[PDB]
This record gives sequence, C-alpha cells and structure tokens, in this order.
Amino acid sequence: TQSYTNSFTRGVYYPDKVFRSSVLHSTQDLFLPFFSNVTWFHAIHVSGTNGTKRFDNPVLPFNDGVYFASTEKSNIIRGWIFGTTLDSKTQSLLIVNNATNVVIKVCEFQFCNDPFLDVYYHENNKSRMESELRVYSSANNCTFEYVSQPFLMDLEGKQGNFKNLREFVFKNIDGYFKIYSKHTPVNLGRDLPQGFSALEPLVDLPIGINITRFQTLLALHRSYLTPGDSSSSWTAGAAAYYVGYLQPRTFLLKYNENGTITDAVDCALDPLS
Amino acid sequence: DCTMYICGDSTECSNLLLQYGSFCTQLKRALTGIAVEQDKNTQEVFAQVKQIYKTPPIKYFGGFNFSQILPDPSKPSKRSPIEDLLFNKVTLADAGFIKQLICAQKFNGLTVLPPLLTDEMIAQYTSALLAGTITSGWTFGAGPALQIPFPMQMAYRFNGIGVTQNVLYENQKLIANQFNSAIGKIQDSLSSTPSALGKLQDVVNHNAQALNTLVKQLSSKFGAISSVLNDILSRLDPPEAEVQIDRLITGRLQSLQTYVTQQLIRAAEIRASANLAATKMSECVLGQSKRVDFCGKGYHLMSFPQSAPHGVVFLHVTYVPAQEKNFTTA
Amino acid sequence: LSRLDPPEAEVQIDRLITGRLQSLQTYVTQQLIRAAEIRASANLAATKMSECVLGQSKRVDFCGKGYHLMSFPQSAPHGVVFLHVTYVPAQEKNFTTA
Amino acid sequence: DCTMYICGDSTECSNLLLQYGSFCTQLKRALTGIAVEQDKNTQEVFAQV
Amino acid sequence: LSRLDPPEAEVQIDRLITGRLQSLQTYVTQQLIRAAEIRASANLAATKM
Amino acid sequence: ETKCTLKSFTVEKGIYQTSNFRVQPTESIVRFPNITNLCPFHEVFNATRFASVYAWNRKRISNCVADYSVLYNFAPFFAFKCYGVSPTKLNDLCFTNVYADSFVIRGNEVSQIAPGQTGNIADYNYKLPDDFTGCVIAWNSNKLDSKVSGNYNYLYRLFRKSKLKPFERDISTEIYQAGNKPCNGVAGFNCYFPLQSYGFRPTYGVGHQPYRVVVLSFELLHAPATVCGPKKSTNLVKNKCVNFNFNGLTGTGVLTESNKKFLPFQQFGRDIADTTDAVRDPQTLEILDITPCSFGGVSVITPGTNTSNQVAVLYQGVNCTEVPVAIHADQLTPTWRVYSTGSNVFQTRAGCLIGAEYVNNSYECDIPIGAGICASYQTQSQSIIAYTMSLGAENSVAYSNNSIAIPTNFTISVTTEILPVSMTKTSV
Ligand SMILES: *[C@@H]1O[C@H](CO)[C@@H](O[C@@H]2O[C@H](CO)[C@@H](O)[C@H](O)[C@H]2NC(C)=O)[C@H](O)[C@H]1NC(C)=O
Ligand SMILES: *[C@@H]1O[C@H](CO)[C@@H](O[C@@H]2O[C@H](CO)[C@@H](O)[C@H](O)[C@H]2NC(C)=O)[C@H](O)[C@H]1NC(C)=O
Ligand SMILES: *[C@@H]1O[C@H](CO)[C@@H](O[C@@H]2O[C@H](CO)[C@@H](O)[C@H](O)[C@H]2NC(C)=O)[C@H](O)[C@H]1NC(C)=O
Ligand SMILES: *[C@@H]1O[C@H](CO)[C@@H](O)[C@H](O)[C@H]1NC(C)=O
Ligand SMILES: *[C@@H]1O[C@H](CO)[C@@H](O)[C@H](O)[C@H]1NC(C)=O
Ligand SMILES: *[C@@H]1O[C@H](CO)[C@@H](O)[C@H](O)[C@H]1NC(C)=O
Ligand SMILES: *[C@@H]1O[C@H](CO)[C@@H](O)[C@H](O)[C@H]1NC(C)=O
Ligand SMILES: *[C@@H]1O[C@H](CO)[C@@H](O)[C@H](O)[C@H]1NC(C)=O
Ligand SMILES: *[C@@H]1O[C@H](CO)[C@@H](O)[C@H](O)[C@H]1NC(C)=O
Ligand SMILES: *[C@@H]1O[C@H](CO)[C@@H](O)[C@H](O)[C@H]1NC(C)=O
Repeated sequence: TQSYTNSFTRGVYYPDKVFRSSVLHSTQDLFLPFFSNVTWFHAIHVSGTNGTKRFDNPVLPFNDGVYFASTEKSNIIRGWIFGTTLDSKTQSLLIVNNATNVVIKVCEFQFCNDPFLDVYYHENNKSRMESELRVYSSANNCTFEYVSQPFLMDLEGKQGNFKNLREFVFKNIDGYFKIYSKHTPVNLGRDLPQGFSALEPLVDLPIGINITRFQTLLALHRSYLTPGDSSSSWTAGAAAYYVGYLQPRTFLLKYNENGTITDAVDCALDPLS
Repeated sequence: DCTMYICGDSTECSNLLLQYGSFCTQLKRALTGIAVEQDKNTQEVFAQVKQIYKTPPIKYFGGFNFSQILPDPSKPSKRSPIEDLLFNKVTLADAGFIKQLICAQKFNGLTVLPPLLTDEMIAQYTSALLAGTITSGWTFGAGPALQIPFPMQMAYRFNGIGVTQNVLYENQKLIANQFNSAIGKIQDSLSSTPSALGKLQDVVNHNAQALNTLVKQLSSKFGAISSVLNDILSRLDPPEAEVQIDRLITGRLQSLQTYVTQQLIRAAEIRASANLAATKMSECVLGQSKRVDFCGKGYHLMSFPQSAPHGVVFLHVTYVPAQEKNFTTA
Repeated sequence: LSRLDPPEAEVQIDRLITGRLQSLQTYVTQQLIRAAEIRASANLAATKMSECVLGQSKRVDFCGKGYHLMSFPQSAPHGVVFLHVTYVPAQEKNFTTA
Repeated sequence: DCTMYICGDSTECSNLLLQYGSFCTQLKRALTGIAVEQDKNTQEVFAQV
Repeated sequence: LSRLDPPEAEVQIDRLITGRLQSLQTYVTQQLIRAAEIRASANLAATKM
Repeated sequence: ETKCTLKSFTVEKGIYQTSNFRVQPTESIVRFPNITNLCPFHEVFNATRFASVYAWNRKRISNCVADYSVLYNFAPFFAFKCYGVSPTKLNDLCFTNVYADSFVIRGNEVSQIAPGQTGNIADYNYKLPDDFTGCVIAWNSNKLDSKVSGNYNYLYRLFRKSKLKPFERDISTEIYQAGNKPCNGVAGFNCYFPLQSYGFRPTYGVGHQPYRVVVLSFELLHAPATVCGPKKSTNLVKNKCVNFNFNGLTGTGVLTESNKKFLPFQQFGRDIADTTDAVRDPQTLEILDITPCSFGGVSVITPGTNTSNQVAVLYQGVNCTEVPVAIHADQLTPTWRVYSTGSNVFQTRAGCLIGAEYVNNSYECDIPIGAGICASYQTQSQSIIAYTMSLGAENSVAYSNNSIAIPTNFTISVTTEILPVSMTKTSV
C-alpha cells in the first residue's frame, strides 16, 4: 500500500561536529522541510498458508538524500539498496543489517532478488527464519567492502507501547554517505508525533556514485500485520514505514545550554519563519 | 585594542599589522575622545550647581508631596522611589566593575570602561538640584541660594504665566491635591507601561549590538582559508601565510574602522541630545521657561530632574487650562 | 618601479593605492564629523550673538551665569569670544514673609 | 541590496560574498535606521496638534 | 566569470566585491552624517514650529 | 612607556592609556593520540600495476603516524604542487581521514587535475572539488611503460552523457549511442566504444608521455583525528597559562576541568568567534575548557612631568589579588617588573590602582580615574594621591513657612565664553 501524512517538525540533525551552547547558529544544508508530505509504503507478503505473489516493493526515487522512519519490532526492516537499476551495467551500493553487524558494500549486482518466500511464513504459528539471505548471487567487477557495527541498536521496553522511531537520514554529497540516526522510543501510536528531536551521525564514507534509485530490504520470511487495499492519492494505509525527501534549505537552530538542539526554524517556510 | 582584537596573541600578525601605520593609533585616540566626551556630558548636564544643598529634616512644603522625588534614607542607594523605578526598569549590559556570558565572550580587547560619575553621586547632583529648586526657587540658578516658602514660589511661577497670585493663594489645597495625584500616578503610568524608557534602552542596546557584531566579525574568513589566525600560521608557510594574514588584517581593520565611525556618529548624536538636556536642565529646572512646548505641554510651571541609566528624566509640572465658557467680547 | 617589473609592480602599486585611498577616506570622514560638530558650535554661536548680543535674553544660564544683562562679541582665530556682563545678587537678609 | 548591487544574479558570487560575514546586514540596518528616522522627522515637526 | 576558471576567478571576484562594498560603505557613511545634518534641522524646525 | 606611546619628552598632567599587560605562557604542551604503528607507503607507490584513470585506485589511510620525510626518494616528483596545507608544514598536523587516489594520465592533462578545471578528464574521468584541500604529485613513468610493439593495458573515457560530480567513479562496460541507431553490441557502423587505449613506446615525444599522478586528499576538519605527525606528546598541565597544541590545534591559555556534555561524535568546542573554547584530550577523552590568559589594559597616571617623575599604574577591570600583587620574572609582558608590590596598592571599582594611596579626605579632583575615584599630586614628602572626588561644598538652606532671604546688594560680573565658529579649510 501507500499513503500520505504530515512530517511536522522532524528530521533535523547536527550539521557539524563542533560543540555549541546557548547559541542561535544557522546552517545551510540538505534538510527535510517542515510540514511536508511523507509517503508511507507497506510490503504485503502473506496470505494464509499460500504464496500468493504480491509484486510489491516498487522503485523509490532517491534525490538529495532521503529520510527514513519505521517502527519495527525486532528486525523486520533490514537494510537499503542504492544505485541505478540494479543491473550489470552500473555499480550500486547495498546496505543490509545483521544480528550484530553491518556489511554495506559496493558492487555490480546482476541480480540479488531471492526473498525465499516460505510455505509457512505466517508469524502467528511460527517465525522460523535463520540466515535467509540468498544474496550477492553474482559480482562482475566488485572489490569494495566495508564492515562495522550495525546502525540500529534495537532496545525493547518489554511491551509494545515504547515503539522505536529509527529516524535515519542518507546524503550523497561528494560521496561521504552520512547516516545520521537517533532512537526516540517516546512513541505512543501517533504517527510522527508533535515535538522535536535531533539526529547524530553514525558513519561517514566516500565511494562516488549517482544513485537515482532507492528501495528497502525486509525479512520477508517472517512478516505480519500487512493490510492491503487500493488506497492512493492522499489517502490512508498502515505501513509503519516512512519516506521523506530532502532539499537544500536554511535552518536556524537553537542549541541548548546542555549542548543539545531544542528548536529549529525553516528559512524557506511561511514568511514569519 | 588593535593589538589583541585584530591579531590574537601572535607576534607575526602584530608585526604585519605594524606596517599599516596609524590605522590603529587613530582608532584609540578617537575612542578615548569619545570616552572623555561622555565623561564631560554628565558633568555638563548635572554638575550645574557649585554646592550641594540638602532639604530640611522636616518635610512640609504647604501640602505639596515631594516624597516621591526626594531621596529616601532607608534605601541603601539613597535614591528616590521614582529614581529606583527608573533604575529597575532599565537594565544595563556592562559597566566594567572588576570583571577580572556574552560580555565574558569579549576576550578580544573590547573593554567597557566605567563612567567617571557613579550613579550614587549623580543621584547627589539630582538631590542637590531638586532641593535647591524646592527650597530656593530659581534664585540658586543665578547667584547665592535665597530661601523662599514653596507656596510663594508656586504663586510666582503662576505669575510668570500670566495668572495672578490670588489663584494659588485661594486654591492652594486644590493645586496641592492635583500635584500630589499627578506625582502619584506618574509612577504608576511609568511602571505599568511595557516600555516607557525606550530611548535609554535603545541607547544601551545599540552599543550592545555594535559590540556583539564586532565580536562576530572574527568568525568571517574575509576571503581567507579560515577565520582563525592560529590555524593559518599552523597550516601555511610564511610566504602564503603573509598574504592570508594580510587579508584578515584588511577585513578586521575595515570592520573596526566601520565600528569606530558608527561610534563617532552615535556619539555626536548623543552629544547633541546631552546639550539639549543641559539646556533643558538650565532653563526648565533652574528657572521658568516661556518657550512653548519646550518644558512639556502647556504653560510651564517647573521641572524636577531624575537620574536614569545613561540618561535623565524630566518631570515637567505644567499648567493646562480646563473647562471653558463662551463670552461676548469687544 | 625601478626594482620590480610591471607584472608584479602593478599589483604592489594597486595595494599601495588601496592603502593610501583608505587613509584619505578616513581623513575625509573624520573631517566631515569634525565639520558637523563645528557647524553645531557655530549655530550655537550665531544664536548667542543673535540673542545675548542683539538683545537681552530671558533664558537662564544661557548668556553667562546669573541674570543676563548684556554681551560683547570678540573675534578670535577660528572662533568667537562672548563677554557676558551679568547681574548676580549679593549679601542677603532674612525676612518674615506673609 | 548587497545581493544585487555587489553580486549581480551570480550564485557563485553570492556564495563568495557570505565569506565577508554579517557585514552589510549592518548596512541594511544602518539605512533602515535612517529611513525610520525620516518618518519620525516629518512627524515631530508637523504632528504638534 | 565566463573568461576565468573558478580557481583564479574567486581571487578576482573578491577584488570587485571588496571595492563595491567599500564604495557602498562610503554611501552609507555619507548618509549617516547627512541624516544628522537633516535631523539637526528637523529638530530646529520642530522647535521653531 | 608614556613618553614612547606619544612622541614627546614632556607629558602633561593626566591619565594616559599606554599598553596592555597579559600573563605570558610558561611552558608549551603537545598532546596527540598515542599511536605506535606506522602506515606504510612503499606499497602505495612502489607498485608497477596501478589502475587507469576512469577507475583510479583509492587507498584510505588509517591510524598511524604520517612522517612524510622519507618518501621524496620513491619517485622523481616532477611536480609537488599542493593546495590547502603548505607542502613543508605537513608533519605537524593531524587529519581526520586521508585518501590517496592514484592513477596515470597523459602529460598534457596533468595541469587539468586541479579544482575547478574543464576538459576531457576534469568533466568525464575524474573531477576534483572546488574546495579541494590536499596535495597533487606527478612524475614520469616511461622507464617501464614502453614496448617495442605496444602496451595495450591502460584506458580512459572519452564520451559521457553528462559531467560527473567530484570524486565519483564511473566504471561502465556500456556501448555509447553514436548517431541515431540504438545498436545493442554490434559495435560496427556508427557505434564506437567510448574508451580509447594507451599503447605507449619510447618513440613518442614529450607531453604525450604517461604522467603517473597521485592526489592525497585530507579532510582537515573538526573530528577525532586518525592520522597524525611524528610528535612526542607531553604531560597535561591544568589551571596554569601554557601553550597547547591539542591534536593540531595551537593556542594559548589555561586548561581547566570542564563540566560540558561533549557527545561522542564531537571533538571541539566553539563560542561565537569561530575560535575553540573547549576540547577533549586526544589520549584521555576528558573534556577540558580553554580560557585565555589573564590580560587587561594599563593606564599611567602622571602629574606634570616638570613636577615629578613618579607615576601611578592602573590595571583596568582587574582584581589584582592575581599576579600583579605577586609578580616574578618572565611572567608579565611589561619588562618593568621592579615594583615591591607590597605597599600603595588600592583596589578601585575600575580595577586596582598601584603607586597611589587612598585617603578618607575628599577634594575636587584633577586627574580622573573612574568609578568616582580621582588622583592628584599632594604633599605630606610628596606623592600621588587617590581619593573619592568631592562633588561640592555641602551646605544647607533655611527653609521655613514664613522666611524669605532677600539680597540687599548686587554685582556686575563679566564672565567669558569661547565658541569655535570655523576650522581650517583643506583641499586635497
Ligand atoms: C503623601 O505624603 C504622605 C505623608 O506625608 C505619604 O503617606 C505615607 O506614605 C507611605 C509611603 O508609601 C505609606 O507607606 C503610608 O501608608 C502613608 N501614610 C498615609 C497616612 O497615607 C503618602 O504616601 C504621600 N503620597 C504618595 C503618593 O506617596
Ligand atoms: C538667618 O539666615 C541664616 C542663613 O542665611 C540662618 O543661619 C543658619 O540657620 C540655620 C537654621 O536654623 C541654623 O541651623 C544655623 O545654625 C544658622 N547658622 C548660623 C551660623 O547661626 C539663620 O538661622 C537665620 N535667622 C536668623 C535669626 O539669623
Ligand atoms: C554693595 O557692595 C559694594 C561693593 O563695592 C559696596 O561699595 C563699597 O562700599 C564701601 C563702603 O562705603 C567702600 O569702602 C568701597 O570702596 C565700595 N566699593 C567700591 C568698588 O566702590 C557698597 O557699599 C555695597 N552697598 C551696600 C548697600 O552695602
Ligand atoms: C500532499 O500531496 C497531496 C496530493 O498528492 C496534496 O493534496 C497535499 O496538499 C500535499 N500535502 C502538503 C503538505 O503539501
Ligand atoms: C594510550 O594510553 C592509554 C593510557 O593508559 C592506554 O590505555 C592506551 O592503550 C594507549 N594507546 C594505545 C594505542 O596503546
Ligand atoms: C621497488 O623497490 C625495489 C627494491 O627492492 C626495486 O628493486 C624496484 O625497482 C622498485 N620499484 C619501482 C617501481 O621503483
Ligand atoms: C615646570 O616647573 C618649573 C618650576 O621649577 C618651571 O621652571 C618649568 O617651566 C615648568 N615646566 C612646565 C612644562 O610646566
Ligand atoms: C576581588 O578581590 C577581593 C579582595 O578580597 C575579593 O574580596 C573579591 O571577592 C574578589 N572578587 C572577584 C570577582 O574576584
Ligand atoms: C577612614 O575611615 C574609616 C571608617 O570610615 C576608619 O576606620 C579609618 O581609620 C579612617 N582612616 C584611614 C583609613 O586612614
Ligand atoms: C509650618 O506649619 C505647619 C503647620 O502644621 C507646622 O507643622 C510646621 O512645623 C511649620 N514649619 C515650621 C518650620 O515651623
């Protein structure tokens, strides 16, 4: 499915790595503008005890970075794919998470689509899903690799009330992929809650590719809660998966006395701003 | 200080700046002249009396209530209640009082010297002027102070505006009550108004913002690789550090010259205002002025000066006509 | 010019012209501010010659300390000097007033 | 306007002008201070009634 | 800008900016002094009225 | 000093601002992360199988000590043109991350590997950003890049649909759409491959010889440093004015224990001057605050130089329980540290005054000081005196209900006034 919502005041990160306090320092960089459409997307791969091909996961454009926000239980959303058309003509980037690892790399994947749909993929009865990768099938001219700590540090409150909001920001300015992230488990069920939060960087690394393309990876061997309908064109549909598009804007940031970011003003919004 | 502002604790930058000549002795001389001018302005406005007069310990002026403008000995600062309200309503940014957060962010040679006259002796000038004008009329503005009962002085201030003495001597209770009510309500109107001392607050805030902007100029590259000169001297060889440091010299010196010129123009405007205030104190307070709309609106009666942070406040007691009647005249 | 060649001589001379022009700008600006101050002083002097000299001024503490009587102008290099002859009271007596 | 008088519709000039800092933001304030004062000048002279 | 590469244009654009800004600063300084001249006359007119 | 600040051997009575005092640093400290391993460069340069230019080999260099003083003999180094940091002053800096992008190109194109350049190689093969900071090194490679028949090994890219953003690889085994026919691998008429080779022989002349070029790009910015120069770090000193070289950041001041909340990705502090205020110790990970050394202006109060030659020094806005009261050699910028600093020290709200003594008695004051304090020159046998100025002769009036004072005489006093009317007229 797919649906629209309001971003409110979310998606602002620390632009630089210096420390500031009680200052109104302003920046000009790629940001997510306040009060803009954020489009949900849901992957629906379950039907009784039958395969029932769904042909989900269309191609999402990637321009000037992308903002991500999902509320997954443990590992429903694994990683992301960056590149162009995923063919053995142009090189592309691959992000995929692990139990405690991340193996993001750059290759020339001819094909890496083998979700391994299960005959008993229904999560209520069982969730038998171990090493269901079936990836990196081919590599024509591929030598770049990188392994480090996983981006997402999933924390459980032993109940479903404190759902994590794994806000991520991806940028492609002269290589140097920025993966700003912060976990905000203050969620109570309302999408993109009223309030304010910041994002801290995780890893910075240059490769050099264009990336007019973006999709996500899910652990399809264990999935549930995927309602399906014909909602589109400014409608509603449950996804637990958000995508927003960044543009080069100017932000006025109010650093707290402790050192955190308390508020921000978009300089390309309404004339009062 | 050029030595520390333009160049931060670096011998090479100071030596390079020394080539520019008198672009910094001129700035120090201009700022010293401005400071001396501001020291002279307060003396011109307030120090108009050769001596200092004190009111008698008894406070009876024919029903006139002056308790709101005389100093209160109970208060630690020995200031009038209206003076205390003025002091509370205007907040100063800096005063240079043995400093040894934004003001603390001026480790850049930007020092605010303290005024010559503390606001404890300026209050003494105000008290002396007001005591002279309540206990001697205008006689102390010409020669020796000559005592005179306040009802007689007020009757003659009436006689100055073309109303005979008998009006006051037959309505003295009414004039006393009206003046007391006006003095009582001027404090209430002054306090309740969100911003009545706008001019002095603007005077303080203009200097505060000028110093703030001058501080922020150090974060400007001015076409150089970096806006901090300790990095250029540790990132570039002397042949190119010369050019980059010179570019920073030009930028910071131009900003400082702009600041000094703006300070000169602002000080000229403030000197004009201070000369107007001195004339107003000489004429409205040490005498009665027949100039229309000079000492307040209406037929001027008298005036009381009050000190305020970087300024003066005149309380103009004036005579305004009231309900009128037509008459057939020839 | 004698020691250097035009490719760098023009650059160095341009720098020197910029410096000297900035110095002259500063001199002119200071002269303008000083001229404004002197014009204010000259307006005050003209007012004093118009009132104190060409008449008797009822303004107090304007044409000299004390009650103003009369004034005399005198020329001086780049200025004027006013001789304000004024009336000032003297030894006084107490008196019971009604 | 610094963004037109100094650099005329040149993005690579406007970006380079920012390296001079908040320099002519004072100029906008300085000229606005004059412009605001002018409206006060013609008001205190005439609006005496 | 069309006759120079960005390397040596920036040093050459800076020459134009530091001159136009200097000529723009002079205009503001003249106006500020001229404003005080007018304000002195405006104050006199208000006093004269 | 007063006679020197204004050109005169006579100084009139008054107060003059001469210079500033500031506590000088005692000893310098350097603190770099303790790194013992060395990042090798032999395999970076001594290798005969470097990649071509459309796919240049990029080597990230990590935690090590970059002693760039022994590499000058691993290549001829025809050109060592470097931007940003000057080439010589590289061994005394710390970089966040350094990347060596190596390849070999045609000689005529060596000047084209530079910020903001246009052409075949700076638009379609390898573009360098406008704000590039780093070094570029180029030399010849004809010693081995030569065959009697040909060297069909190296390649580059002629045609690309659009110019590529700086620092991007564009490996693509695709066939360009020459003309209008969309051929699918025919590579015949109107379909030519978008890459041409570098067969090379010693017969070819200068300019077309292969120039091997390696660029080293470093992000000299605020971050936990990874590669550093060969400097032996010293011990840390606190609450004492020193010169610090914290992880490549040089400065002067006092380091104090700081209670800030530096997040793990932050390494430097900042206030509103673009100058560092706080910094974490690179080999201790503790947040310490930098405060610039004690300083202030000095004013010299002199009577008439013909009257006496003794002066009174005022430190503006300084509480001189600090080093002014206990001064020692090589601690203050003014070399005149000859005061006993035990007598005639008076604290003023404008900073303490030394060389003059306060007294309870009050007079009208000659030399202003500030904060209601003034100075003069008085007898007992003679000294510079400091006191609160006397506003005027305190007196009283005789106000009463029915008392009026009437003068019986007068005086005709001729006061004087002086007013400038014009200044000199100057033309230039
Ligand atoms: C008018 O004068 C009288 C006394 O002469 C003042 O009366 C006292 O003022 C103090 C100060 O506020 C009060 O605390 C007392 O309660 C007042 N007593 C009485 C009996 O009124 C009076 O305040 C003066 N008027 C004004 C406006 O201050
Ligand atoms: C006459 O006027 C003089 C002052 O011009 C008065 O002298 C002082 O008056 C006060 C008021 O009581 C006394 O405290 C002082 O002691 C007086 N001074 C001296 C030197 O005696 C004087 O009281 C007035 N009345 C008379 C009758 O002389
Ligand atoms: C007013 O003061 C003048 C001051 O000069 C007095 O004139 C003096 O009077 C004495 C006494 O006769 C003479 O010895 C002096 O020679 C006079 N001075 C001059 C300059 O002539 C005058 O007497 C005083 N008037 C009154 C009424 O006391
Ligand atoms: C989001 O898009 C819909 C249609 O696609 C539009 O009606 C709506 O106004 C958009 N929201 C915002 C905040 O622009
Ligand atoms: C640097 O010194 C600290 C101090 O004990 C030590 O813990 C650390 O291991 C040292 N660094 C290395 C790389 O050994
Ligand atoms: C690399 O070093 C070895 C020394 O063992 C030398 O023989 C060889 O020629 C060097 N290679 C190049 C390309 O200089
Ligand atoms: C200083 O005083 C002496 C008196 O002994 C005098 O001769 C000399 O002219 C005076 N000099 C100045 C400059 O006042
Ligand atoms: C200044 O020094 C005096 C000397 O005793 C001391 O009492 C006072 O606390 C000090 N104040 C500051 C701000 O250092
Ligand atoms: C000055 O006055 C104080 C109290 O006002 C007194 O204790 C002291 O002895 C006087 N003399 C001095 C300080 O020489
Ligand atoms: C004036 O008269 C009032 C009448 O109440 C009296 O209280 C006061 O003491 C008198 N003044 C003098 C100085 O005697």
